[PDB]
Amino acid sequence: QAQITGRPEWIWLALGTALMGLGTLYFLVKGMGVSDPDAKKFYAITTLVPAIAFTMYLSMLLGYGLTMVPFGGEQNPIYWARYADWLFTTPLLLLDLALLVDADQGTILALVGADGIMIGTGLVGALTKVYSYRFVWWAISTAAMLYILYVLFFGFTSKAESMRPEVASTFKVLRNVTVVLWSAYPVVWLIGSEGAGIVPLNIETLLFMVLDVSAKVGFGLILLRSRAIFGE
Ligand SMILES: *C/C=C(C)/C=C/C=C(C)/C=C/C1=C(C)CCCC1(C)C
Repeated sequence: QAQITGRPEWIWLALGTALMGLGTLYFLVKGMGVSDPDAKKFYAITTLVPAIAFTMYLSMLLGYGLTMVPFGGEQNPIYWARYADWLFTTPLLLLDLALLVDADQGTILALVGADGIMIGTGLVGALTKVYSYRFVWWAISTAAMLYILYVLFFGFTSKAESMRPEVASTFKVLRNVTVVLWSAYPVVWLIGSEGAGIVPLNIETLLFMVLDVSAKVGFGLILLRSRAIFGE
């Protein structure tokens, strides 16, 4: 019965793998030249996030990143490999924006640590047997998310507006893309296999695939095609 997996969403997973991989190879066979030590950081950071995502999407495709969790009434398919990805992916995405706005080490740590809680709490939620409690973890995860998005929006903007026109402009486009994409994750989770079965794992997988590739490669293509602070 149970929210069928290991087979339907294979195309989505495979397609995720393809885009992440090509996006990786792209950022690689583009960062060939790049002298500027500042620009060097952005290329490095932004190339690892596709590579992490490639590794993890492969595991889901090949089955390894799938597991079964007892909840609600049945044997529920869960892709923990998402949290393995996101654990390192989402802090690096933050580090790009931190570096771009030259944020204080204080905020950076507060940020990365908070992101740590967001994903960790998410995984605890995803694997929690007791149905009712999954939403306790979702709420906490969403609090960690909205905190991060707050400092990005109401914080990092002001600091950005004081940099260079290019930096303020570039940060803002990214800030927009980030706030929007990130805010989708708790929604698609809550309606998906992982929470209330409004929407099947099949669509849950597809939504996350589109969101993920946008938040890795789409995000990266805004950044690595602009003036990356002093550098290019
Ligand atoms: C490339 C992947 C990205 C940018 C992933 C972002 C992930 C989040 C913003 C996750 C948020 C979550 C919630 C707020 C609730 C349920 C648990 C999470 C981790 C899925």
